[PDB]
Amino acid sequence: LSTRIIGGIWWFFTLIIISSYTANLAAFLTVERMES
Amino acid sequence: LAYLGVSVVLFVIAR
Repeated sequence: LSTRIIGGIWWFFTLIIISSYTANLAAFLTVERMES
Repeated sequence: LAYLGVSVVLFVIAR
């Protein structure tokens, strides 16, 4: 319906947000643990 | 395509 697409857009959008900063913080810690 | 597949199923299903 017309409300199902709006819910999917907003859930997808906040999913994109949390996936983005999860990957960003995780790879930040990855490049951080590189230590010599 | 996979997301709107359920949408057109519900369009053809509901009607």
